[PDB]
Amino acid sequence: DPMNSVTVSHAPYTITYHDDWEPVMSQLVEFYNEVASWLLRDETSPIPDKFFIQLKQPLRNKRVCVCGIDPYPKDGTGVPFESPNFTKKSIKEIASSISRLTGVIDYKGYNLNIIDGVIPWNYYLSCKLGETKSHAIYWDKISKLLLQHITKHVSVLYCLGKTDFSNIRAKLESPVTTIVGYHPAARDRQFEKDRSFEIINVLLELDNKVPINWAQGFIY
Amino acid sequence: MASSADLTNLKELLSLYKSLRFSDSAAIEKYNSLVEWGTSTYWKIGVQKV
DNA sequence: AAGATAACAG
DNA sequence: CTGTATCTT
Ligand SMILES: O=c1cc[nH]c(=O)[nH]1
Repeated sequence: DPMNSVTVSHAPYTITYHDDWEPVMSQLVEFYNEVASWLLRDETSPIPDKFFIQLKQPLRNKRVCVCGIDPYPKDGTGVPFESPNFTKKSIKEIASSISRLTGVIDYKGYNLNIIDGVIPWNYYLSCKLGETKSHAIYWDKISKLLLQHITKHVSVLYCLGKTDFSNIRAKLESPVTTIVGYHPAARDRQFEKDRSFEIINVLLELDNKVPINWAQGFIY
Repeated sequence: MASSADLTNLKELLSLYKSLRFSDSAAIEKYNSLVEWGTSTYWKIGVQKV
């Protein structure tokens, strides 16, 4: 009913999407065909049926994009940061930080993809199994096309990782409010000091928008 | 690391956006300097210099 | 580009 | 031990 398909040469063959994405689907297909064979040589996180599942999200109700680098080196589900287990480092830190911010102290898990206002995103859509950033070379032009498309819709873009996103503006035509923070899996304890979730709500008020309710993310 | 001091700055910017009277030159200075700071730090923000 | 670095879980 | 980014040459 909002869900169109489109087809591609290599796995996963169909890509389903929501109308909000229609403008990009042509170039995406063209691009994915030029590289898929090559990237598919590797086992990947997530599996190929999951590379695009985040295209089923609408954009018109979104005012914040929370953008990671690429999937978990292992056990990616296709939803950025999602750990069905609540075992991954990165979602744990994020969950702590929301806890401090909100007062919620008892929770089973956390998921960024059930939060009104918010689209969690991964800049690159896959990696070779166990190797962070291994597929950057393949996703490159596609990564830039989708992010630019996402940022037309949202007020605030929050990038998780100083290394990979310090040059993010060069990546986009069109200015958008952009915050670059430490990644949750930083190897000192730098994400514990990040105030970026508060910082988003203050930025949202300054653009006359409703604050994100970060508590919505908890799984009880 | 520096995002606390970024928060503090943004809060003050928002506090001024709300409090600010055009007759008060010191507030406009402070506000305009926060909007510049904010604009260049986050690339774009929802408020303008006055 | 290469190497040193940090800390915590498992 | 290995698995999970940052910063300075
Ligand atoms: O999906 C994910 C998982 C971990 N780190 C990221 O940047 N993205």
